[PDB]
Amino acid sequence: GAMIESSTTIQVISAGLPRTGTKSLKNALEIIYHKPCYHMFEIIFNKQSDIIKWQNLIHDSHMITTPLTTKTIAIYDKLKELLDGYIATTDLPTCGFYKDLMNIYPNAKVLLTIRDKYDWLHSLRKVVLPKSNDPWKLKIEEGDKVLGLNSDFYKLTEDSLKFAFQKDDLNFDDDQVLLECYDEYNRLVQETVPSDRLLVLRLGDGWEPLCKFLNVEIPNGIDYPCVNSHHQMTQLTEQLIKYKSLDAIIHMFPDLI
Ligand SMILES: Nc1ncnc2c1ncn2[C@@H]1O[C@H](COP(=O)(O)O)[C@@H](OP(=O)(O)O)[C@H]1O
Ligand SMILES: CCN(CC)CCNc1ccc(CO)c2sc3ccccc3c(=O)c12
Repeated sequence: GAMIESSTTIQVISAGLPRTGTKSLKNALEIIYHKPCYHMFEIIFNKQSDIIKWQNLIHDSHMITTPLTTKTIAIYDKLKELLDGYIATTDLPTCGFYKDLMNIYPNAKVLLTIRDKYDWLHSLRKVVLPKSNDPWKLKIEEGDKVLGLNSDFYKLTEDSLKFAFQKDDLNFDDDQVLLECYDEYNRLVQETVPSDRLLVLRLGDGWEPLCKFLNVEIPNGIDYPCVNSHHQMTQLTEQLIKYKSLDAIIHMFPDLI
């Protein structure tokens, strides 16, 4: 196809929860658009200084009104500022703001990444939210310290998930609670977003439906990304602990990071 000059603004809002292929999707959008896509990894590796800013936004987000009041404009401006220079959003903490992002970026299209709820839960427990008594939790915390992630990071991740599920009293150790929130969250996205503006991507769907939805060619000779498996994250955590730095090992994780 012909090459056209794309605007550096949010063009794709992905409402999918972590462990549904968000990092692969982030990489896929960057291959298409040649500009950055937001993700929790963007905070971890490039934008740790914005942790407090995401926290402040969540703190004020209860004051959002779905016309537009004056308090919502202030919140919307901080969201737009946080995303300046990016062409898409995926993952926490952005995903729970999908409805507000649709208002801020009226010409952006919306994606929902989904998968089997039990596969999701098991992936979540291995990587990002182990049960409190799971010994692997202590390894995650040790690797996090190597990356410079402290208590404010843990607050932001939890608070952003509570915001996405619209539930402050969240028993993170309760599998049935989490599964119920996952199903209700995905149902609400599909009920909320007009179907002309939504594409639901199940894990493994690949380039095709995404590229058709976005009116772009499939990137020639590039396989759709497959990164961030729970096995690969376990290796990343163990390698961070072993070497005590990211830069000692980053060349071993060329696409994940
Ligand atoms: N192209 C692809 N095909 C199949 N699964 C994929 C994929 N890209 C990512 N995944 C899976 O999506 C999960 C990562 O999601 P996220 O990046 O949102 O955390 C991992 O699940 P598992 O932990 O079950 O392996 C990973 O294996
Ligand atoms: C050594 C491993 N370290 C660094 C890589 C894990 C860093 N942690 C996270 C990474 C990515 C994501 C979402 O992509 C989440 S989401 C979430 C949601 C609720 C609670 C915690 C988390 C969470 O801790 C996390």
